[PDB]
Amino acid sequence: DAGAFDKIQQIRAGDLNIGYVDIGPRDGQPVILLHGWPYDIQSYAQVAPALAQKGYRVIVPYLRGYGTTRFLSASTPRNGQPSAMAADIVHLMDALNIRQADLAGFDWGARTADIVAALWPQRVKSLVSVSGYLISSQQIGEKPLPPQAELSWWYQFYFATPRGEAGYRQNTHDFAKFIWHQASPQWQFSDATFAKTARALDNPDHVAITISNYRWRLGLEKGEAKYAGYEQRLAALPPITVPTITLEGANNGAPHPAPASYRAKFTGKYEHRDLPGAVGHNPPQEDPTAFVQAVVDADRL
Repeated sequence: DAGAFDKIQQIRAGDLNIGYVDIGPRDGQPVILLHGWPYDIQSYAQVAPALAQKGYRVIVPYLRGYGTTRFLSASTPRNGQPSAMAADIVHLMDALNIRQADLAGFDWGARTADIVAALWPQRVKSLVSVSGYLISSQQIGEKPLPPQAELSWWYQFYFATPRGEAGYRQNTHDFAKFIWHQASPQWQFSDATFAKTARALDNPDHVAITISNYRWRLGLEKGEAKYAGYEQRLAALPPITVPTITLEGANNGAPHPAPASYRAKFTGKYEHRDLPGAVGHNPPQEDPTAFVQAVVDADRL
C-alpha cells in the first residue's frame, strides 16, 4: 500500500488522544519511532515502510504538541517536561498491548526513548539514540556553556521570554524552517518537504509545548507533581542497560555531545556509529537507509 503511511490512527492513552501510524505485520517485532523538535512523523516516512517490508510492526506517533495528538482535557497542563513524554509513550504501549518494543529517536524523541529505556527497561528491547545520552536535569540545565555553544542553543533562551513565545506563535512556520536549515546546513530539503511537517506544527498546543520544554530545561518552570518522582530518578543520570546503537551525523549543526562523552552511559551491549556525509540533525529523514540499518542492527545486538 503506497498510501499506508498516510493512514493516521487515533487512540486514548493517558492524558492524550495520540495520533500515530501503525504499519507492518500485526505479529511483527514492534518498533516505535519518535521524532524531534520541530519535526514530525514524516521523519520516518521512508524508514517505517522499509522496516515494515522487512517484517517489523512499526508505530510512529505524533508527540504531545504535534499533528493530531491532542490533550483529552482542556484543563491538563500543556507540559513539555521530559518524563511527561516518556509517560505518554508507555501509555501508548499499554493501550496497544505492546509489552516490549525496539525504540528509536532523535532530539526530543531520543530523549524520550532514552527515558523509557532507563526507567522501564523491561519495555525496551533495544534502542537507537541519535546524539547519544540525552537525559539531563534542571540543575544541569541552569549551568552555562561556552559562548559559542550558547549561540548554537540560542532559541531556547529566546523561548524563555514572552517575546520568544510571541515570535514562535506568530512566525511558527518560518521559525521552524530556519531552525531546520541551522540544524542540518547541508540538507537540501524541498519547500514541500518542510511544509508537510509544518502542517503538524500548527497543532494548537505546539507553541505551549515547545516553550514549556525549553523553559523546563532551563529550570524556569516547575514540572507537575505526578512526574516529580521520575525527574528525581532522571536527575541521577541513570545508565541505560538495554542494547543500544548511538548515531551521529558529520554535518549536524544542532548542539550535540561528543560520542566519547556518553560511552559509559550505556552499560549493556553497545555500538556507536558516525554516519558519513551531508547528514545533520535528522538522520532518519536525511539518511533513512542508514537509519533502517541501525534499527535492524540494534534489534539483533
